[PDB]
Amino acid sequence: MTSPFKLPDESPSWTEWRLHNDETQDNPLGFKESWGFGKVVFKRYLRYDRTEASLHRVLGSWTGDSVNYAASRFFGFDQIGCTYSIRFRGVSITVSGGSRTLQHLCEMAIRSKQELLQLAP
Amino acid sequence: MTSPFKLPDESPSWTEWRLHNDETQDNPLGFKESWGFGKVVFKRYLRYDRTEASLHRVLGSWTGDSVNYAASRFFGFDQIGCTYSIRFRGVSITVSGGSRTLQHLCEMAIRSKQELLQLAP
RNA sequence: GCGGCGGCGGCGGCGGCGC
RNA sequence: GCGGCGGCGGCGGCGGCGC
Repeated sequence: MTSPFKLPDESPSWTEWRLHNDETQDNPLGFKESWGFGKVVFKRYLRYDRTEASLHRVLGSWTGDSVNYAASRFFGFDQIGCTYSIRFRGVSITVSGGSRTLQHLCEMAIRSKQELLQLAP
Repeated sequence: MTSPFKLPDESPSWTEWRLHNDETQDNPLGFKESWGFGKVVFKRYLRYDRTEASLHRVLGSWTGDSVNYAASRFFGFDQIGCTYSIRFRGVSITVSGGSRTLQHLCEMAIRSKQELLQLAP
């Protein structure tokens, strides 16, 4: 299937996660995000260290155009449900609606992402 | 039960909603929001016409302090799930997490509300 | 971090019924 | 707008199992 994401997954192995735990969510290795279209879900764990360079990098993981290319594989006459989810430091935000509204869903999803990743410590 | 909201509900009757439909979501009468703490959910339909005065009014419907007073009725040793939901013009945003994180949940909820209600037409 | 599992609650599509 | 209903899929608590 063609993914909505433009960066690959970065999930930590079990060992890497333990080591990180032993040496320090709040300062997790990163955040989790996902895009769902009908019954298909695409998922990413991305490293994030709360700097400006890193924020810039992880905001590039999807665009309205990558999301639309991916989602449109699953479109037809009827509307399907589309959902964006992100979780970081104990907070989950889900942006959801029908595919007819995807352009607005992407606009609110990107804003939600930015705000959550910049949440005051 | 003590509500997290500081404005009363404004749900339209069936007739008022029909009339509004016949004379004009996109330009709905308002938006729907809700606060959930464990298994109890409080809900509001509030009128909103996309002006600055109206935005100011509906942003007063809850505060971090009203939410905390309401939610704390349901607190104890274990953590419970807390969720804020809002829907406007075909887009739903849910902000969710545990009660230990309520202060952050309120910060992201208020930002999500503002952004959604100001969504470019 | 990943994969089951059991409860509880919410959210989005879709179809349909009542007011 | 409100109240059922049937599917499908996500999400959050909680408990627990595997790597």
